[PDB]
Amino acid sequence: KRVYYNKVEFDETEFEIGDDVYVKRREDEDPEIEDCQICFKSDTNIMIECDDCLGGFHLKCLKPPLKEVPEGDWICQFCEVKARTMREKLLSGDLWAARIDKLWKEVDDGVYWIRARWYMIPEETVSGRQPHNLKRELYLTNDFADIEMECILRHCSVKCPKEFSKASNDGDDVFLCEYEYDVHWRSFKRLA
Amino acid sequence: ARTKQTARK
Ligand SMILES: [Zn+2]
Ligand SMILES: [Zn+2]
Repeated sequence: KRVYYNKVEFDETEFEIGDDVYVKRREDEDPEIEDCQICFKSDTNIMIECDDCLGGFHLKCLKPPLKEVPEGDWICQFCEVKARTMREKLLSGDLWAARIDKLWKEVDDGVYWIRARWYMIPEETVSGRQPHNLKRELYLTNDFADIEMECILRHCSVKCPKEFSKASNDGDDVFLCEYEYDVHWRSFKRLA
Repeated sequence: ARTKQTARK
């Protein structure tokens, strides 16, 4: 009744067991480039991301303007004082992210499916975000579901702690996951 | 600090 695959080409995109993807479930624009929160004008000048609000800021537009991308921690002036991307939607709980556990073709109708293992944002755990959390941090739950591959939006990239900081230039779809979160026991375990 | 992309991966 099912034919399982290690990998599947779906709509000219290769999906493989262990891949991480954005998902729009049945029961529930995608801009490449974000605006600077200061000038709102397109530019070749390098744009950095605030650790807190995740807004974009041209280096040359900061006060005082920066020449280089700051190494390590950085927040913008607004967080100092105290259309949406797919990542923005995920982190606001308006779409899902999952790791691909299985892929198969349903024999009865030829439809392709995955077994999704859901990620969860800290806000959606009953105890919520903690001070030590990062804004791009996800937990990998022990919740699973059968989802049609048609419901997959596109890949995201979920990094273990050892590889997260080195992915600082890898774009908007990069997330951190260190822990498995059991939703029933409300407990954490290292993926490591 | 992370950078903002100029194009999708
Ligand atoms: Zn600007
Ligand atoms: Zn900010």
